[PDB]
Amino acid sequence: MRYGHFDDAAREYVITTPHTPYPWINYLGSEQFFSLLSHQAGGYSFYRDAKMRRLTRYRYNNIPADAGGRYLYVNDGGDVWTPSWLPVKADLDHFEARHGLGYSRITGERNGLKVETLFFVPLGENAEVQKVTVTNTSDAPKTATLFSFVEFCLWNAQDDQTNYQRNLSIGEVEVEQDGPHGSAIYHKTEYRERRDHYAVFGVNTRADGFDTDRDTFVGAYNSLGEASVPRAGKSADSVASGWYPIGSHSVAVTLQPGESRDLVYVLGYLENPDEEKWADDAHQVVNKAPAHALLGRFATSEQVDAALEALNSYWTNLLSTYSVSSTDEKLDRMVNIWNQYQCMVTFNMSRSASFFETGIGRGMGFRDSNQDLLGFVHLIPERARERIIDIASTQFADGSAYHQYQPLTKRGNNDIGSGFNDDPLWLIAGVAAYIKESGDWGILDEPVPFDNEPGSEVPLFEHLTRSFQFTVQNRGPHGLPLIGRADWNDCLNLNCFSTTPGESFQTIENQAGGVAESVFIAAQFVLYGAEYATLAERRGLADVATEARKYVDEVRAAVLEHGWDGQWFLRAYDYYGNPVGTDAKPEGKIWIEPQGFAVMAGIGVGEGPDDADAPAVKALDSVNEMLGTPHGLVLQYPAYTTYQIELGEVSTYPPGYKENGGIFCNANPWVIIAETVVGRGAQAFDYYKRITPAYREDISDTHKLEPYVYAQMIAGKEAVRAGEAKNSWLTGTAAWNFVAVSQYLLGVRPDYDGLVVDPQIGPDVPSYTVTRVARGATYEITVTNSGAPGARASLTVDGAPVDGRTVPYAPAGSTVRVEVTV
Amino acid sequence: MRYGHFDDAAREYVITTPHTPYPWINYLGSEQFFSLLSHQAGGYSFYRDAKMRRLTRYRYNNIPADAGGRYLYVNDGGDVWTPSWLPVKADLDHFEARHGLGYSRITGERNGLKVETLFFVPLGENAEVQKVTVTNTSDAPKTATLFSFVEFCLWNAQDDQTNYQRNLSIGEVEVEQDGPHGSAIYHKTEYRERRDHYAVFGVNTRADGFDTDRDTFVGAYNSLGEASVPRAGKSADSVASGWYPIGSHSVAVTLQPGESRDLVYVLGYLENPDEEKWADDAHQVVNKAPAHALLGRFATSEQVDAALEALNSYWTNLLSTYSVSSTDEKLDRMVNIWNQYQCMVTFNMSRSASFFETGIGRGMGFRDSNQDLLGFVHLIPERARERIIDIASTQFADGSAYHQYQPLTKRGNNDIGSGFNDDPLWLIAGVAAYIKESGDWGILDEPVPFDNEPGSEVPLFEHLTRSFQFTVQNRGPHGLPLIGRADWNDCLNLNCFSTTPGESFQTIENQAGGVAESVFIAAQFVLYGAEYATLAERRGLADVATEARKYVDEVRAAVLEHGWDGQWFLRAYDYYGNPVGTDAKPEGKIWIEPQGFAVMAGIGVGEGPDDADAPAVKALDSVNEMLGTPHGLVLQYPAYTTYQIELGEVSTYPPGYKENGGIFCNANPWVIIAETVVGRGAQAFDYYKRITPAYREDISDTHKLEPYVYAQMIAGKEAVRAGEAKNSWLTGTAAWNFVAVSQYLLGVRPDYDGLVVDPQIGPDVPSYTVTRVARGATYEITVTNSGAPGARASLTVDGAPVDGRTVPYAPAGSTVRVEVTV
Ligand SMILES: OC[C@H]1O[C@@H](O)[C@H](O)[C@@H](O)[C@@H]1O
Ligand SMILES: OC[C@H]1O[C@@H](O)[C@H](O)[C@@H](O)[C@@H]1O
Ligand SMILES: [K+]
Ligand SMILES: [K+]
Repeated sequence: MRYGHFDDAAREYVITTPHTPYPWINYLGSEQFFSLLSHQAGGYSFYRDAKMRRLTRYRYNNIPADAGGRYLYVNDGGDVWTPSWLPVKADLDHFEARHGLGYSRITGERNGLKVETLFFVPLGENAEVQKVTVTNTSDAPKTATLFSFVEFCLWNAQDDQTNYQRNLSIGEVEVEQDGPHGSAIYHKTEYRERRDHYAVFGVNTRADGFDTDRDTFVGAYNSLGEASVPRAGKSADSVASGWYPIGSHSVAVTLQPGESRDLVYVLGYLENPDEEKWADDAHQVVNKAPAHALLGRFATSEQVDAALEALNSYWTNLLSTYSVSSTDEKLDRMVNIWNQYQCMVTFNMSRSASFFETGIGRGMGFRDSNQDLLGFVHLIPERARERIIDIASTQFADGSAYHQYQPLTKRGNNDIGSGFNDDPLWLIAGVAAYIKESGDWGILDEPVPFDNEPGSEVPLFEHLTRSFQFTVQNRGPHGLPLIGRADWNDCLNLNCFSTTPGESFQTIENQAGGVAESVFIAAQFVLYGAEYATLAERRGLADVATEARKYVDEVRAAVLEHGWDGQWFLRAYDYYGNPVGTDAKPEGKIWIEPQGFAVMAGIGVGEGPDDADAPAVKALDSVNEMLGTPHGLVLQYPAYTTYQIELGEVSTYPPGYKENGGIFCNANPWVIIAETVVGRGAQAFDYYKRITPAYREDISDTHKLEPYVYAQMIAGKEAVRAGEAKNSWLTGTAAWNFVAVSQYLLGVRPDYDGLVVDPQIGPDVPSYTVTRVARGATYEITVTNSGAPGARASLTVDGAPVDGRTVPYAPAGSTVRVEVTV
Repeated sequence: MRYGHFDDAAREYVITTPHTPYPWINYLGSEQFFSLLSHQAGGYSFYRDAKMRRLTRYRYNNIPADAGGRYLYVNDGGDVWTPSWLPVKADLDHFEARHGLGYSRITGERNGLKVETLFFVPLGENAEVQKVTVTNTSDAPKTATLFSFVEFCLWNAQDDQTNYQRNLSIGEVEVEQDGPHGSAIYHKTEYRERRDHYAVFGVNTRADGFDTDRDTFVGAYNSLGEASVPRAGKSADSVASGWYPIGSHSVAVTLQPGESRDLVYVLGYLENPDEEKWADDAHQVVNKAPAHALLGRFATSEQVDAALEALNSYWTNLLSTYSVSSTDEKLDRMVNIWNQYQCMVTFNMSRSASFFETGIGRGMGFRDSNQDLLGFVHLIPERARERIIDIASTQFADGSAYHQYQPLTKRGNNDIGSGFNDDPLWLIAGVAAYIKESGDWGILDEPVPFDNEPGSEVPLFEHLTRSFQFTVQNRGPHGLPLIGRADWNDCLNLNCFSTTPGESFQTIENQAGGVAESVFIAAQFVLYGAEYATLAERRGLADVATEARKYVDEVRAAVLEHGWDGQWFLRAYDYYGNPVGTDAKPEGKIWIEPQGFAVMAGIGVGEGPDDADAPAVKALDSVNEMLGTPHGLVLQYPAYTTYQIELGEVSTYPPGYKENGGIFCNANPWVIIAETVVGRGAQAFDYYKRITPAYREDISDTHKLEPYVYAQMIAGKEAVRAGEAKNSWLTGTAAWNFVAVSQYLLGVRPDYDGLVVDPQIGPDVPSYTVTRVARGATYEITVTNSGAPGARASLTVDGAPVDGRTVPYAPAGSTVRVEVTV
C-alpha cells in the first residue's frame, strides 16, 4: 500500500493522490527563510525564527487537518476548484505532487484546465516564489479567473494565537494595484511601532482585483472551501483594518486550445533601515524599495527558471561529497538523496517547527544541534563551524549550558527546562565530528563567550574542558555521572517526585540532593571523553590528556562494576540509589540507551561476535530478544503500566508510545553502530532496514507519515497503534542514522589523520562503491563484501596493500583508489 | 437593525436568526464550573480555571468563527442537519436561541422534526446539563438518529494547543455503554499520572452506539459540517488511543405525529480522593462512583426541570436586592437584569476567558477583581468578602501586589506584567465598597498573609495601610504618584522606551530612574485615600487618620498646582519630566481618565454646574467637546498617528482602537459619575445611554457584538470601523456602569452609617421607584425628579422631613418609605 513513489533521477518523491494517510510536507529554503509546504499546499513561512517572525498563519489540529495554506481558486464558468484539492475538494481529472530538494510542484486538472504550481525558496532570498502554469487542455478557447490566497500571521506566533484582546485591532496592510512589476499587497502590522520589517504578496501582472480582509473574501459562516469571493467570480477589493489580513489577487486568464500562461507570485520578507522606513514625511506609507527590487527579481518566468536551476546545482554540489553505488536501490536513495536532505533540514530547524512541533516553545537545542552536526559536517563545514560557535556561546562557565537558544537572537533560554546533564558532553561530540571531517584544528582557538557575555571569551577548547570537567566533578556514589533533570531521555526525571498536575515535567522545579546517576551519561563520557583527550594530546597538553584518559578509565570501570545487571547494562540509579533498568523490577527491565551507547564506547566488547562471555554481546542479544519488533527497537521493556513517582515523565505515556515503550528512533542507530562494533554486520543492517524510510514505503498505510524521512517515534508493540509514526522530519534519528549507514555499515568514516574504511554490513550488500570527498581529495572506495560474520576489511590503495583500515589523508586534488576486501 | 429582542418577563435575550454579525454568547454557571455557550452552541467548559482545567476544546480564530461546540446531528432518512445551524448549515424551517440567566435554549426545526436543547450548569454541580426535546411536527411518523458530539480538551489548554509532540500520544478514554442510568464516555487523559480528575459525557438512555475518536467520527478530509458518522447514520464505536478524544452517543428515535421524546446529556467534571482513584487493585480502571452519582442526579427530565427552577429562584433572590421601576423600559432592564447578571460574570471570570480573552494568559486581576467588587458587593456579600481575602493575600509586604493570580491555585504571577502603581489603591476601593454595603467592619480584622506565605498574616486593615503608604512613599517631583509600569491605562508605559520588537509592552523589562508621574493615580489616591483615612479613624487610630487626611490634602493640592493644563487635567509627566495630555502637544491633547477621576474625587468642583470658572466644569466641557462621539467618549484626542517611544504601548494601536482613540468604556462611567458630582444629571444620563447595551440594541449591525452586555472597547471616530465593538462581556465597564446608574444617576448609594439618596439623572427620567435592601431592611424610595440642573434631593422618611440626603440605616425588617423630591 503506497500513495506515491520515489523518482531517483529527479531527486523527488511523487505523491499520486491527495488522499494520503496524513499531510506529507516538504521544507523549502536552506539558509534563513523557510517554508513548510504539504502536498495540499498547507503550511506557513517564517524568517529565521518560527515563533518570532512567522509571516503566514497555520492552524495545528485543524478540522480537517491542513485546511489552510497557499491556495489558488480557479473559477471556470462559475465552477470553483483548487488544484491543491483542499480546501474546495472538487473532483480533479488529474492530481500530482512532487516534493523535491528545496522545491515542490503541485498539479491539479479539472474540466480542461491544468494548473501546476512550482513552490520554492530561491537561494540568497527571504521569499517563497510560486510559478503557476495554467494550460488549456481542451479543444476550445477557455477563460477563467484565478484568485490567490494567503493568510498572514501577526509575526509573533504566540501572540497571534492567544492575544486577540490586543491583536484584532492591530492588523494593517497597504495595497498597490499598479506597482512597477504587477500588483502587490503589503502586510505591515506593527511596522508603525517597533518592527522594521513587513511582508509583501505580489504577482507579476496587474491584477483585476484584490482582497486583504479574510472575512470579506471568505464570507461570514464559510470555511475556506466555501469562499465567497471566488464563487462570486469577482474580488471585493477589501482593505483590512484589524481582524484578519490576507493577500489575494484576482487574475483573469484567456487561453487558446493547448495554450499556457505562467504567473509568478512572490511572498517576501523585507526590512528597511530605521532612517529609511517610510516613503512619506508623515510616516504612514512604507518604503517599498526593497519589495519592488524583490518583485523585479522574479518578474519573469526566465528569472524563476534560472533560480530553480541554481538551486538544483547547489544540491548537486552539496550531494557530491558522499555517495554510494550499490546493489540496493533503497539503500542508495537514502544515502545519496533523502537522508542527507533531511540532515540539512534538521540542521536548520532543530526541533523547532514541523507539522508536530509548533514553532513556539522550541528553539535551537544544545543537545539537538550537536547531534545534528554529526550528520551535517560533511555537507557544509563552514556553516557547521559557525553553529558550533553559536551553540558554545550559550554554555555557562561551569560547563553546564542553556538547553536551547532562541534562533532569532542566539540567546539561551530555560523555556523547555534546564540542567540536562548529557548536554555538556554533546558539545565535545559535535566539535570532534567537525574536526575529523575538516581538519580545521584552528576552531579550538576561536574566542567564544560564556552565555554571550562581553569580555568572557575563552578559546573553544577551554569550553570543551569545562564540559569534560563538569562530568568529572559531578559523579555519584558509584562513580557514575549525576543525571540532573534528565539525560538524553528527557522523560527520565529522577529528581522530580511530582504528584500535582499543572506544570510540565520538563520545566517543573526539581529537588536538591539525592544520588541519582545515569549509565547513559557514563557511556557518553567514556565515548566522548576519549575524543576530548585526543584533542588535548594534539594541542600538546600531556598532563590534561593523561588525566583525561584516567577519568575515562575510572568511569568505564564504574560501568562494568556498578552499571551491569547480568545480561544488559543498568539504566540509572534513582534519587535514593535504587537501580533502574534491572531484571529485579517487573517493568522497565531493559532500556535501550545504555546498551547502544556503552557498546559504541567499547565497554564490554570481548574477542569477537561469538564471545558468549562478553557483556556487549549479552547486552545486544538481550536487546534483540526483548526490545526487537518488526518496526524497530522499543526504548524499554516491559513498558510501565502505572505511574512511577520516582521516574518522572516516562511512565505517564500509555504503553507503546514515546519514551514508554515507543520505538524512539534516535536510539536505534546507537544499537546499529554497536552491532557493527562487535562484528554483527547482518544484524546491524537488519535494524537499519526496519526503521529506514525507503524500506517502510511499502507499508505507507501503517507508518502514515512521510515515506521519505525519519520520524522521532514509531508506536511500539504494546500500542494498539503499533507501526504508526508521529513527529516526522525533526529528529536526531536523521543525523545518527546517516552516521550509522555512511560511517559504520558502509564503513567510510573520517578520523583525525586518515579515512577509516571499515565496512560491516553483512551479506545483503555484496559489492558497492563509495565516492567520498575528504580533506580536498576524492577517494573512490570499491568494496567486495562476503558479509562473513565478524570479518573485517583489508585494503589496497592505488595498487599497494596497506596495513590496517585507515587510509592516511592524501593531498588535495588526488583521486585515491581504495580497493576493499571483506 | 436587529437580530433579536429582549424578553423582560422571561429575563432572556431572544436571538431570532443564526446569522448574527458575530457569535453571541452566554455564560452558564455562577459558582466553580463555567461554560461559554454561543447562540450556535459553540464554546467550551472548564472547572475553576480556563487554562488549567478546560474540559472541552474550542478554536479561537476558526474559519468560520465558532465552528465547534456541543452539537446534536440529526439524521432523518439520510438527511443530516444540526438544530444549532452550524456546523452543517442545513436550511432550517425555524430557528431561535434564547440566552437567559444561567441557561440558554436553542431550537432548530427542519422537515418535520423540531429539536430544542436547554443548556445549563445546575446549582452546586460541576457539570453542564443538556435537555434535548425532539418533536415530530409533521403529519406522519418519523424515525431519526441523533448523534451527540463534544470534543475534549487535554485539561491544560496551553499544552493542548502547543505541545502535540507529547500530547498526541496521551489521550485516553473509557466507554461504558451499559451504565446504571444509560451510556457514558470517560475522558481520563493524565488520570494515569498526576491528575485526580476526569470528565464524563453521558446520556440518560442505553445508547445504540458511541464514538470517542474524532478522526473516526468526522472522517479524513472532512470538517465538522461534513462529519462521516452522522452521514453514515450509525456510530463507528471508536475507541481512542491518543490523537483527539471526543464524546458522542447515537440514539435512534421513532415518533408519531405530535409526539416528543426527551434525552438528558451531562458533561461532568469528577474528582476522586487519591486513595480511591481506581476501581481495581491493578490501578487500570477509573473509579466511576462520582460519575455514576452525577448521572443519577440527572437521569430524568423531572430532575432537570427541578434544577432549572431552583436556578431561576436563585436568580430571583439575587436580583431582589436592587431594582427600579421607571418610565424607561431600557433603563429598567439594564438595572434589574442585564447589568447585574454581567457583574456576576465579571466577578467570576475577571478578564480570563471570553470569545476574545483566550483563557490562557489572564487569571484573576488585582485591579480587575477590585473594580468588579464595586458592582458585585450587593449581590452576594459573603462571596465578595472571600474574594477580598484572596486578592489581598497576593499583595506583598511593601504594598505593591502581583497584578493577577492563577484562579486554580490563588497564587499571584507576573505573566502579564508587574509594578502597575494603581493596583494597591484598588484594594482600598474594594474593601470600602464592601464595608459600606455590608457594615461588616470585622473584615478589617481578618488575618491575611502577604504573597500567600504561612506565618506572614496581618489584619486586612494593615494591608490597606501598606497600600496607602506605598503611594505616599512613591511620589515624584510634583507630589504626584510615580506611575511605575502603567496605571489603570495599561498602555501608558512611561518607563519602557522599547525600540526592538519581540516582547509585549506588558511584560518587557522597564528602565529604572526618570521622574514619570501619573495624574490618574493622584486622583485615585485622593478618592480612595480619603476612604482609608475614614477606616483608620473608625479603627481608633486617630493619629494615623490625621496623617492620612493630610497626605490626601497634599496630593489634592498637587493635582491643581501641577496637574492642571488650563481647560482640563494633565494626564502624566513622562520619564523626562515633560507633561503628557497637554494642549501644548499636537496629539493626545486631552485624556479621559483624570477628567473623570479627579472630578469624582471632588477636585476642581465649584459652586454648581453653571460655575463656568470651576476647573471641574472646564474639564468636563473639554471632555464633551473633544472626546464625545455618538458611540461614547474616546480615551484621548487626537489619537497618536506615529509611534511615541516615550509612551509605550498606547501609540502602537492604529487611531480609533483600544487605548489609542478607542471608546474605552471602563472610563466612561467615571465621566458619568463626575457629571453627577458637578450637578449635570442630564449630561451624565446622556453619556450612560451612548454606551449602554439596551440603548445600542437598535444599531446591532454597527455594534456587532452581544446587544445585552457591555464591551471593553467601541471603535472611535478616528477608526474606519467607528462604532464596532471588540472584547465583549469581560470588562470593568459592567461594574462601573452599575455603580454609575444605581448609585449616582438613580442616586441610591450605601455609605458607612446610612443610605445616601441623591438622584442626579436629568429630566428624561421624571419618576421612578427604587427598591433597595440594605443592612437587612428594605427601602422603598419613590422619586419625583424635575431634573433641573444642579437641583438636588430633599427627603422625607416615613412621613417626616429629614435633614440632608443620608438616611441612617434602619434596623432589620423595616420597610422604610423614603419620598424624594428633586
Ligand atoms: O495585558 C492586558 C492588556 O493588554 C494590552 O495590550 C491591552 O491594550 C490592554 O487593554 C489589556 O488590559
Ligand atoms: O520538551 C521536549 C520533550 O518533551 C517531552 O514531553 C517528550 O517526551 C520528549 O520527547 C521531548 O523531547
Ligand atoms: K531526547
Ligand atoms: K486597564
